[PDB]
Amino acid sequence: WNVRTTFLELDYLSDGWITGVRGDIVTCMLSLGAAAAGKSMTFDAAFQQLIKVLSKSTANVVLVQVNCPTDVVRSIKGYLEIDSTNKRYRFPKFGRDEPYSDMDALEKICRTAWPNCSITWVPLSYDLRWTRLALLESTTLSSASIRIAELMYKYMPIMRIDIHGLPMEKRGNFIVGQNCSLVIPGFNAQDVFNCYFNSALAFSTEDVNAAMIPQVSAQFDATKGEWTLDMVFSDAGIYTMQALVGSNANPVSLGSFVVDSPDVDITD
Amino acid sequence: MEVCLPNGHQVVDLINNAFEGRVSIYSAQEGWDKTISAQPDMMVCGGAVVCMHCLGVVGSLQRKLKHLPHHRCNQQIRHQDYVDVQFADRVT
Amino acid sequence: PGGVPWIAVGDETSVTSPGALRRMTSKDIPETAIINTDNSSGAVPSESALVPYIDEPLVVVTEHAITNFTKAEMALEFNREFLDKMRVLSVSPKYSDLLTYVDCYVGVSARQALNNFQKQVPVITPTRQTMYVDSIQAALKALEKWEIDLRVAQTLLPTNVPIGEVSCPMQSVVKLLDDQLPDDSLIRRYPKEAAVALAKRNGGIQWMDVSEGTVMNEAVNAVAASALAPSASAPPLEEKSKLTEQAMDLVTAAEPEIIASLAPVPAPVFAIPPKPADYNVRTLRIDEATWLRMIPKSMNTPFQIQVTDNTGTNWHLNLRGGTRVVNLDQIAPMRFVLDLGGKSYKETSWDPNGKKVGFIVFQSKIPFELWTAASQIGQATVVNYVQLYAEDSSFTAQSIIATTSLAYNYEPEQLNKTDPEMNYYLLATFIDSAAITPTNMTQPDVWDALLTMSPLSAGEVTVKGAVVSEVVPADLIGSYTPESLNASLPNDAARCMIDRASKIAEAIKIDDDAGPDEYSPNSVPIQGQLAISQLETGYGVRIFNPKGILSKIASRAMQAFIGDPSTIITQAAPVLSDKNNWIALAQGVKTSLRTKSLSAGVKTAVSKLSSSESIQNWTQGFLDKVSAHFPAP
Amino acid sequence: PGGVPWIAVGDETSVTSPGALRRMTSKDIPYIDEPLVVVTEHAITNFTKAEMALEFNREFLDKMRVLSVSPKYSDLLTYVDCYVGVSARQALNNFQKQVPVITPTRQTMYVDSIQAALKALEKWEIDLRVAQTLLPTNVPIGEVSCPMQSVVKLLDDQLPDDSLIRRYPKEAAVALAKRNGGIQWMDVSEGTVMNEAVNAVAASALAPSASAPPLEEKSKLTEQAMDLVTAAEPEIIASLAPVPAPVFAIPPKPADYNVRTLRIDEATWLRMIPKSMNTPFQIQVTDNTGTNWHLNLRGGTRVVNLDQIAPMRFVLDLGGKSYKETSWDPNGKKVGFIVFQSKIPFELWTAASQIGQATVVNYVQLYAEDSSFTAQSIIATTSLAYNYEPEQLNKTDPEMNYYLLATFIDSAAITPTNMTQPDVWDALLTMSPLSAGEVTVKGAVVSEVVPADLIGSYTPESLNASLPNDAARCMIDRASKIAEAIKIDDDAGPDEYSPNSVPIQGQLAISQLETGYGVRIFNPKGILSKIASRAMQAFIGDPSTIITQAAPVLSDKNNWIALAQGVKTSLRTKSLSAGVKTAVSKLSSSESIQNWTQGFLDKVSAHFPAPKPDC
Amino acid sequence: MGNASSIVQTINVTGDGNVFKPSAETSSTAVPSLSLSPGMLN
Amino acid sequence: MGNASSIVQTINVTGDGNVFKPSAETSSTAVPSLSLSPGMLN
Repeated sequence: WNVRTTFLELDYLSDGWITGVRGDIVTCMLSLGAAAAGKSMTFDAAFQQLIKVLSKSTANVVLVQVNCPTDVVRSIKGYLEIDSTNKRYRFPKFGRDEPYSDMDALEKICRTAWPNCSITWVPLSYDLRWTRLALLESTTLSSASIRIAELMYKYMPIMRIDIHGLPMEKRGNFIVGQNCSLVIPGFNAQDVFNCYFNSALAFSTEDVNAAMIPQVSAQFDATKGEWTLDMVFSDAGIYTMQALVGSNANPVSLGSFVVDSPDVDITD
Repeated sequence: MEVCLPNGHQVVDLINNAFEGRVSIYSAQEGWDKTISAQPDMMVCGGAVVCMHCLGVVGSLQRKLKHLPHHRCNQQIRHQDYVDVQFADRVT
Repeated sequence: PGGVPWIAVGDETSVTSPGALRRMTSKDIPETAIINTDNSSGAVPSESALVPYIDEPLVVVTEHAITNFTKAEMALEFNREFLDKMRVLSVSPKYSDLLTYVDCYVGVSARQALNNFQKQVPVITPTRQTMYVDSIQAALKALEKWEIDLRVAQTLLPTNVPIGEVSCPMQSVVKLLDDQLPDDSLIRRYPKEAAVALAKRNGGIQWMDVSEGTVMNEAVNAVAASALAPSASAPPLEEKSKLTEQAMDLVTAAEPEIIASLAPVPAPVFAIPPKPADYNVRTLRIDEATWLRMIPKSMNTPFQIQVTDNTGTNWHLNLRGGTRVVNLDQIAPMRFVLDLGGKSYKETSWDPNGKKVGFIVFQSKIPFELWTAASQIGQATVVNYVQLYAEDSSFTAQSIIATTSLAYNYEPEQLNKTDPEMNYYLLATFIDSAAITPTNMTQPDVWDALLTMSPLSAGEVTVKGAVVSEVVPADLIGSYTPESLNASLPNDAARCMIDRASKIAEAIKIDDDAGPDEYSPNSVPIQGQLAISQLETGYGVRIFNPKGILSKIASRAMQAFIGDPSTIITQAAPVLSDKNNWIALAQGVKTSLRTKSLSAGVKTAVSKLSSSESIQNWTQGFLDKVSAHFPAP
Repeated sequence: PGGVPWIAVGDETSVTSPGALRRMTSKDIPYIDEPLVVVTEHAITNFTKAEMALEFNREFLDKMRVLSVSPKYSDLLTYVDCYVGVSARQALNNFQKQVPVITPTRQTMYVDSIQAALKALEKWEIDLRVAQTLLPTNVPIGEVSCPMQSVVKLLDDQLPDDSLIRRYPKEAAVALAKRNGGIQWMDVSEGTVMNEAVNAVAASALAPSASAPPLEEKSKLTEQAMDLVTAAEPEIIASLAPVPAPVFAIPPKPADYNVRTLRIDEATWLRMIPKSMNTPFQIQVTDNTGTNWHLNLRGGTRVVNLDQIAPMRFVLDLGGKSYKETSWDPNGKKVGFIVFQSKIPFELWTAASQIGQATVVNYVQLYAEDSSFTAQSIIATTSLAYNYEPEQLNKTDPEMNYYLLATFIDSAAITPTNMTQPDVWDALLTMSPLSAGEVTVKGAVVSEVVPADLIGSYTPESLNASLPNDAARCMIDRASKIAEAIKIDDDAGPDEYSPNSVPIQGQLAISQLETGYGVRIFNPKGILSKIASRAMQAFIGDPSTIITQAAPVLSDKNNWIALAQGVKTSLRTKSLSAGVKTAVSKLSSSESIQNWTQGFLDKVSAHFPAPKPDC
Repeated sequence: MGNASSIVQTINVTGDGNVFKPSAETSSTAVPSLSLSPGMLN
Repeated sequence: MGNASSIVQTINVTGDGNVFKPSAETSSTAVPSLSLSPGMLN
């Protein structure tokens, strides 16, 4: 090899080695669930252990594939089954089993470890760019398999943690049609916000009434120096936020949040 | 310039000298005098001079310091982490 | 080339595999046998019944061996006259007449040898090589007394001058040498042989020829002399080369990269043979020595316990307030020796003479502070004990204890260590077959005595009193106050680092000769770092200094390092506490040394020349004395 | 040859010509062009030896399917005719045919291939070393034997469970046969056995003869002795002329003193107020942080003087002292250093007007514990630290005087009648130099020193009260190496003349024959031989005798110079020789070790018994 | 070493006729060191 | 490297296009020491 390329033979959830490695961006994909199932532990304990070992590292960005639902819990017949009483993902195509947890627990763990981090849930649904890694490798694709992959990614997102980020807080119930609030600190009275939903400008704060969301409002408090955003959503999904400060042409990026569909209980 | 932490016995000496009302505290606006209250910048712990923004040993009593010497500071210590010793010193 | 020769297995000059080659022997080359030796040295027997006829292998002789054995024979040739006088080895061995030149395959293994065909290689058998070495070794053995007497004759008076030339009439030298040389010496018996040998060794001694008259230099080693001789402006070449090579060896031994690492390094690779250390356990302060424990003071209820050693004998002893013990966990193997000599322990109610002091080891799950009423003692036995003796003391109306060497070895492997909860303690105190009444004996212990600890391992390292598996050498810089250095254990990492850095200090002092406040190639690495650091942005007031001030500060830093090599460890050191300066200096030493081109310093050269001229003047004065007190006819 | 090859750019060439030469590149041999480098002979030979170091283990390297083809360094070298040299002038003066050249890329690939093989062979190498070391396979002299089946049984018995020999026994056998010519394996197909070793020259170099030690040991010992004496630098320590301090000094060592117990007349780096003043006084001193401390001065107070002392570090320890008085208690008190600088001498001080500018540089708190004696308390160990670096002070004005004091301090005024102790100097002080290029004599810095006058001048007390950077300690540490080298190079017993003691004898004879003041005396040669022998023995047993005053023979200067020159002129004229007693003792010891090895092999054969003869 | 078996072989580690006879004149070295000084190699 | 002066006829010290690429393989060496032992010269 031409540049440094090191291979180490040791389990990464054990202690005594993270002091002595050099890195800034950490990648863990499709390994945490199987490792946690092998040692027969809950997903919360596995995530807690992983964050404990990564606390002492020198990383700046963490990219972890996580077992956690970002919508209502539903079963995809033949490809994934969800057991809710005992939190359990079952994969019948491979005959495998893994545990899973909720967004609240993981967010609380990360916020305890890094008090001012920014957590984003990478949106890959509705996007066709990853196809560049398939058609250009002499591989044949079909549309139905793509849809199955989208629906499976709905429950296995990539959590991206930026260690030195901008805190913000969620208040209301992020459900379709309800009232949900954002509290954003560390900004002045001349700043601008804008939200994005699948590469389309959902709303902004420069022109409040020109939004595409049913109801948006924004207030500023000077004593607390905080922006309060009140919103009522219409479509479920994952929304991203950006902030414009002063006259800068490069916009500082905040995290992202997930808006959920209403209940699915029907009777006759 | 890079700095290191103080030892245990120096912290013990700081505590003992603090609950007795004799700490020497440096504030930029006030100097080495402790008549007028201010936010601390340097503190003398067990024969060493430590910066109060990171708690890393920045000098020793053997030399005189006009103001906070240039160094590398992580600046991850806030005023609510050590106000207890200031309270003890003022009250005593 | 080296190795062994190889031949074909009989194939018609078509060798296309390593399976068609076999190793050559003396049957394939009959001239290498034992019966074909020229036997000019008479070593091989001439009787045909005594010379064996068997097949020996062959090996290849390389040019290095040829030249070195050829010079070994000329070592013998320096004394041909005396060797003739004893009828020993009348014909020179002439190594080159033992080898046999063959065109063959050369190598150690067949696969390599197959692809390497060489012409005119010299081979020999082990037997003939051993015979040649034996002949030279015997000739050397026969000359021990003669060489010693020759050296005495040469060294009786100075025959070498550091620089220039001196002189004296030879008749005076001969008279002095007759007067002073020992009677046992062989010089008196065989003068002319000694004269010729000395004339060969030394070019100064020249013997006039009676028949013709010509007197001329006859030494055989002028080239080496010119390599040793000093020019009138510089030192000799060989001395400079030797000094630089020694400095490079010290730098290599010091491992400059180990002591500058920014990543953890294992304990066995970092360690070195340690040294014992001495302490006074009573005089130590508990918050500084993290490896001691003490029962809380102001306790007003002394209690007594009983304990039995490995022979079952019962012993009584008492614990009170102030008693101290030592943690025997997480300190690696260690040997303790305790000596009470010079202390009194005398009261009106108790006298030490005739009493016994012992080491007692405790195992319990309860911390030593929370001990009372003997119910918390746990499992315990007596390890060792010794009886005291009293003698008169310098202070009037007092007496002192004679010497002791109470010893104990602590090896962590034997003890079970099953329950992490379990705690181990060690104590030294009085014991007696009768219960010691608390009123009579009030001393908490006998820890007021000299204590020597010596490590029992070489792959164990602690920090501040607790063992670690790895260390970061760049993280020990400027992290020890002086009080924490007189209370560490002998297997500490600070001592290892200091001893490793002492070699760098020695190498720098050997190579460099600079006065106070003078720049040197070994002090600019700190200067560059200081400049770049003073430009940067941190927190606090910046101060800018020119190049002169920075050069002076860097030079003072290097001098303070050389004079005292433990400043790197010491906390709040002025300039050497920063890790960047240490790393830069350690890395720059190698580059500074490797790029010398047969050179030295100006001050060294000038002082050396002045010294040598003074030496020649003194030598000439002494020779004038000799020629004046032993008149020539 | 060496350096690089060159090519003439023009027809016109001479010894010293402008231009006329350009460096050769890969274009000029028969795109990327790289430079060429001329390869010497030393590199070729050493790299070939390195290759055969790998080739010892061919059978294992072939079982594991690595290193199918050998490196063969002599393929990579290209032979060409060209100007050769490091610079253009040297190339112009030289011309050689068939010099070998190579490019850096190929050399790097070659060395990387060797290193990769050596990395892959490591565990195998350690395993063979363990197998060779487990039982004695070498003997200093002679020949011992043991049945092979018993040996293999023992190896199978005691070898580790992960040893790679247990997986490849035949390859390990062949490897051991290659390394050691004692282990021979019979050829089954023909029923013949003989030595199959490839190392038979170094074996002869390392082998004793019937009556003499090995050559390698003698050569190594002589080279070591010469290296030690060369490092000792005889010319510097024999000089009769001034030599600069940076040249003479070598890295110093700490020293331990007690200030109170020293006497004033011997030690000239101390100043004490006269005891006739009879009255105390008290002063107030402000430290660097503005704190006020009150301390008291009285009669008998001692201070270290900092004027003519090199940059030095003081560390003080009070452990074991009592300092307990009727109206004072050491527990909870404070002790510190004070640095005075004033224009009034210390002995004249009577009032606070004389104390000059003062500052409490450092201070600690005293903690006391019960001691061995009854109703007695002693102080815990302290390490009070100060670094006298002169250049931080104002040394421009000459009238200034500097002093150092160590005593009790307190925030309140100290009552004179409570404490009558002058200071705390009655404690163990450790001084360590900070400058390795400055030297003092008898307590004052000297610009240059004369090595021929230090010898035979110090009384024992003066040598005791020396500072760590004294020139005498440099002299001692520079003569100790000569002493060690002579001891390595000699085996003379009591009263036996040796080539290392006779220069003193010649000097003594000449001095005896001279005329001088006093009652003249005469001696034979035997008495002088004995006297020289005793003097040399005393020197070897104690290198600190040259400087001690009124020494028997070594206090003189001519004797020292003669000995220093004799060391070189004796070591340089040896021929691979050794002492008679050393030789005979080595022979007897080697034979005893051989007997012990043979007995152990007999024990090994008794257990692990070999199969009985079949028929 | 160890014990083994083959149908055809050349040497017998556990067999008879092998020699183990250490000697002073034989000794055992491989390649303890080499001289690779920067001054010598250029 | 030379300083405080620039000359561009042949080698411009302060010009563009120069390389400063330290490496472990290239290293830096001179002639520190040689073999001048008395027994080997003769």
